[PDB]
Amino acid sequence: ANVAGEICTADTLHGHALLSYWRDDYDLNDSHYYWHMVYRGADFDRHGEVFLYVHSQMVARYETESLCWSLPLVRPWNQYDDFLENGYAPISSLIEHYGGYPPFSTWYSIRNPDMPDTLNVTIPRARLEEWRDNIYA
Amino acid sequence: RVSSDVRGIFALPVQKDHKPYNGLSPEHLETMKAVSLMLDAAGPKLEDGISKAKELLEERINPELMRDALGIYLTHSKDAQQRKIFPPPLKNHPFFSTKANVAGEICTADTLHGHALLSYWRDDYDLNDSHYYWHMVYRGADFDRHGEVFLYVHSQMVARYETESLCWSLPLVRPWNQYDDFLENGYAPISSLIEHYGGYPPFSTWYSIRNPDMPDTLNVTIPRARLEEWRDNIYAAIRKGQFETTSKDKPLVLTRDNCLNFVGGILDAQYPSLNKLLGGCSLDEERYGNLHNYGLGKFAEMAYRNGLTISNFGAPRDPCFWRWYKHLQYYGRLAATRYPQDITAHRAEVVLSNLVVRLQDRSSPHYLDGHITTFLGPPAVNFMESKAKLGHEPYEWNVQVKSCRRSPPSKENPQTLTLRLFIAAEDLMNDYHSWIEMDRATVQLTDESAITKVRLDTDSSVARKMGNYGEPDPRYASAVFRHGWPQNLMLPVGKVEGMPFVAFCIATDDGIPDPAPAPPFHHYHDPRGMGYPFNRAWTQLTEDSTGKASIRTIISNAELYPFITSTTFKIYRTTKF
Amino acid sequence: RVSSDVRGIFALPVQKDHKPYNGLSPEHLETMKAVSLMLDAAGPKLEDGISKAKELLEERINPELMRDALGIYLTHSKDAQQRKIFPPPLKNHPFFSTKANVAGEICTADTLHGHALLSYWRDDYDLNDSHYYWHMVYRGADFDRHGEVFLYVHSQMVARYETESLCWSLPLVRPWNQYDDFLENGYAPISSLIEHYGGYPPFSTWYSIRNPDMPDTLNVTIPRARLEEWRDNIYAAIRKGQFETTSKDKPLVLTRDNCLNFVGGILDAQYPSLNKLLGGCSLDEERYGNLHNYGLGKFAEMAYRNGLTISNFGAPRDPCFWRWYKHLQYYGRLAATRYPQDITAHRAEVVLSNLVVRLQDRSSPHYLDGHITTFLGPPAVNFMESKAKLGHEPYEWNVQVKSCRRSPPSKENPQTLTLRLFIAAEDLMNDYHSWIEMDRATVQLTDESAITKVRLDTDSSVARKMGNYGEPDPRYASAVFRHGWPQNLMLPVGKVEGMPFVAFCIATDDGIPDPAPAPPFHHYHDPRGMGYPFNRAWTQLTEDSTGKASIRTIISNAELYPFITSTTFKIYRTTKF
Repeated sequence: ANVAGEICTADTLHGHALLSYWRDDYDLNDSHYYWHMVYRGADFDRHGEVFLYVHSQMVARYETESLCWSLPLVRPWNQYDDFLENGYAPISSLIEHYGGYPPFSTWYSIRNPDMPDTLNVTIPRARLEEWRDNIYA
Repeated sequence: RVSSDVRGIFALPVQKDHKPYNGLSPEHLETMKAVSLMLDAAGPKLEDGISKAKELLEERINPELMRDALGIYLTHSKDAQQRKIFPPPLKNHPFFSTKANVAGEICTADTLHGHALLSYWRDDYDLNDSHYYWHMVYRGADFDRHGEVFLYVHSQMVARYETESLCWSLPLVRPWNQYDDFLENGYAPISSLIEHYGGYPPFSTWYSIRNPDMPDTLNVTIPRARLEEWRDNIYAAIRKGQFETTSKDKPLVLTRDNCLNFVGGILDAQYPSLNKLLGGCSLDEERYGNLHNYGLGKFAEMAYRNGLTISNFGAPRDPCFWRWYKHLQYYGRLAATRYPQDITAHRAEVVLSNLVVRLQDRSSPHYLDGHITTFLGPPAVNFMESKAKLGHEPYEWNVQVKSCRRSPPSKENPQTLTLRLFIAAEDLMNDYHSWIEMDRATVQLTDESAITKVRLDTDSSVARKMGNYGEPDPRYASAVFRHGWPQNLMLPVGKVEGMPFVAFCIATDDGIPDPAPAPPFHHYHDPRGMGYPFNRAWTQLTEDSTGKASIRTIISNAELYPFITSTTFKIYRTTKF
Repeated sequence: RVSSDVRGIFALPVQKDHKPYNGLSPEHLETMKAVSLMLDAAGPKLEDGISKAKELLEERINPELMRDALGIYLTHSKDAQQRKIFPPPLKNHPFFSTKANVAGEICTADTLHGHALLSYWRDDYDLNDSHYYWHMVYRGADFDRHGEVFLYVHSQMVARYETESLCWSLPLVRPWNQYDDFLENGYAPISSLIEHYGGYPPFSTWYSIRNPDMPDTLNVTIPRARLEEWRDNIYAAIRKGQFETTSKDKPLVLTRDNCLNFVGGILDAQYPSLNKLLGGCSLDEERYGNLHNYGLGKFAEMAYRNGLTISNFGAPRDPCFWRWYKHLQYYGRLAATRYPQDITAHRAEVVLSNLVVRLQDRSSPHYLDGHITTFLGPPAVNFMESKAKLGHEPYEWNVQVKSCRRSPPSKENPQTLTLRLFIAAEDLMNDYHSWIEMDRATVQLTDESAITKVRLDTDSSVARKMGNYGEPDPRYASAVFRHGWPQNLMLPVGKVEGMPFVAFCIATDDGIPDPAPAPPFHHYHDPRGMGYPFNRAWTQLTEDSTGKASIRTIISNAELYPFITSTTFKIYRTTKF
């Protein structure tokens, strides 16, 4: 019935919260949404090239947008035992359907105990790191 | 069909043929009021007023003018009151509608300066709906104390606003004491409202003489210097202790008892009411003028840009009005220290102890007395709110009362006293005017033994008896107090770590109460003056010769003032997504 | 050995047997002044005063008292002036020494609130040394315009402080207009100074009556209410246009000409000087009191903690005094709008055009007229500075002047006029009192043709003629203007992106100058009143009936006011490590 807006408060305005206008942009989100429908179809040779380029190109824009407000550059998720120190909450209208995570959330080392095996195959952090190490090598 | 006539009228849009209206112009308010009386003059029943209204409307009277007139009319109609027919929710106002997409607020590094963070509090729907009804209540013509109420309500919302400011560690408000001042932050109504009226840029000011681009049909020229003169004269009168009358040597002499009513009354140009006390004499309206309402008019004039109807709408939303409200509060400070009062003069023969402010739910395993909780949830954007919707977990206060009366109270001869509860941010505690009223409650004793009186938040004499967004409360079908303080704003927001406040409770003997004024003025009836005992300076402090005495020492002195008690508590801020 | 006697005296430490002294108490200042006169009474030569001084010192008179007395004495001794013997640099003051390690400032997230960033400006050594000498200059007893100078200097430093505030986007100052106000940020002297005196916590206030823990030997009880009454009476008098005399019906009538001198004079309790103009009558000192100096006394009293000698030291460093200075400025605003002045009344018969503010070095390949530069370098911690040392690249201004006089000027009959230069932050431009004086310069014409007058920054009539830290300037061995405005602070700091300001230049005919007052009062001699033409309201605006007129419109109207011109320029902020 009521339209819930965003909680813009001194408590919620940390990290890259100001960039919310850019990340929540409807047309970015609708574009991204269709992109995956486009991408996930099976002539076209260069899936990997496109994958890397599109993602690198949106990072360059996101980071540049960050600099405009004099905010820090993004810390890449290069170390998989890293913390997400700011935590995240979807805009209030979306909180009904899914949630965020608190400050200093991390990957689960092995698995989420409270997440049923029917949703989620156990892939421990170490297993992903090994793949990463091998692609590096 | 009476109720849908009323909604139909309040929905009427201002069109381009309508004579322009300025709901913040004293001249236009005079006209509006006569039209309101016109409605009253059409007969004893509602359908009479509404017939006159329809008639005037199709004669093309301005609908905004009509909304103000009809609002007052309904509020003070005995027929409407008994038929429980009310002016509509603020939500029905034309400005709460477009002309497809719901525009939210621009929260940006560029727009987050000054007191922008407090937008959640100033845009609060229920504060705004309460304020909106308050003016309908106030603008009706038994009720004696318009000036006292005017000053108290405005001073009390300033104390709360300023305290709310301190919670976020923002600066205190600069009062609009100097009329050549700048508004350095500028203001933009929340995007949904920008359609119907605008704000003003950074470093806007009053116009020295007038807005050149504002038609004379909206706005009588009142130069800044003219307002300053009125101010200077009210200043001078308060210090001298008299307001000059039209007749040379019969000044109205200010007294401890009448100072706030008169100072407040004159600020709001209530010369007809105040004059009825001067035994055939008239207050000099040329000397003291109409400072409050012409003052508001200057902010309207400042904001008017390149006539178009101006609605008295959304004043609490705008930071410039809080600077004016704190200026109003200044007159209260002047009068209050000029006419001190004995803090013992109306003591109840009772000993107070053990004052506590607590959560109602005491189940938490970390629970303590004196640790209570607020939360910031999502604003309701369709109800014109921004940044957050404040609320608090249910609280209660209690206090221990034991009689002290020479004859033991009995079921045959009860002791009746009144408990008055105030809180203050610990830093502001020694300023009388920083004390926030939280409750006023009658206690009746029939024994020698100590009782514990308990009061819920939702029973507070100060509170508006509605849920969020004007949802009704079953328990309070009779006395809704629509123009009271919103329950969700009763507590200052506090700090995440828990902000220290002080609770103060005084027990007074108020004698036998005279009958409360008729609706809708029955909420502001107090033998002691609104905001007692913080509404005048205390003689125990003004006459202190040691220099040691403060509000803090007195309210910590259980020995010498047993009918007063105080206790510290903390308010903790929370976010609920 | 005269010079080393003086340094020896100024170095003398207050010891525990010395009778306590309060350099901010009016009672103690009276004593200090008599002691200063005592020094003067010992003879016509310096060695006379210094002999008396030594004598009094070994009689154990308080050394801080002596420093103030000796300072005034030296400043106004004709012997000392001609012998170029001066009161010592502020750097020699005992507080500029320990009792091993040099303590810097605590710059922390906890300590960076309010206006803490402006510390570089308030702690500036040369501002502080200038202010320190100014009081020695001012406190000497021909010179007529103490009150005018008092108000102007304080209003002019407030305009600069507030403008400096805007450059960092900080709030404007809340004036100390309400005496029951809080100081919500609290203050701590830079760590090197904390040894000799302390600050005060957040939300400190005046004491209502007195500091209980402050001995009566330092501090006469002046309750807050007593100061408010004085304030109220000065307010009332300004509006009424008279100050009451001791004799019932001979009030001193305020005039356009005398208002600031009298308002300023009374604020500073200069009843002996002001009374010499009332033809056998006396101003009512009971009604108007000594508000400025007792006011300063209340901040000293507020800051005094658990007697010990109190030095009048470092007032500009403390944010509470800027709130008092802006309160002083308020009296100036009241008087100024009450007695407007004709902006054409003293026009020079001249046409001004082409006003420019520029760098002196125009070699840069991105160079433009109207783009000038400030820098923030390291503070000199040993000179009690913090956060930065402001400075600016060398600038100049120039303007085009062409005669308009009926007889063409000639070498036989020159036209002499005075050019008056002011700047203002573009946002504050329509406030008279926000205009900052930058220069005043005589021009002599001998032809019909246009000249371009050029003025360097370092020749400014407003500026202190010293390098940083009181280093002398060869070119200005005679007129050092030690108590003038520091050259390094002449420009508001500006913004990195270049902050917009407006330059204003008026040409006046000042007639034939009367002889300038004797040293050390020769810097404040102006036929028009200090800060002209921004020192009173303009009649062109107070009498405007259109509502269109502002300072901005007038100073942009080359047609109607050809003897005024204005131009925009930008100040760019820089850091030099």
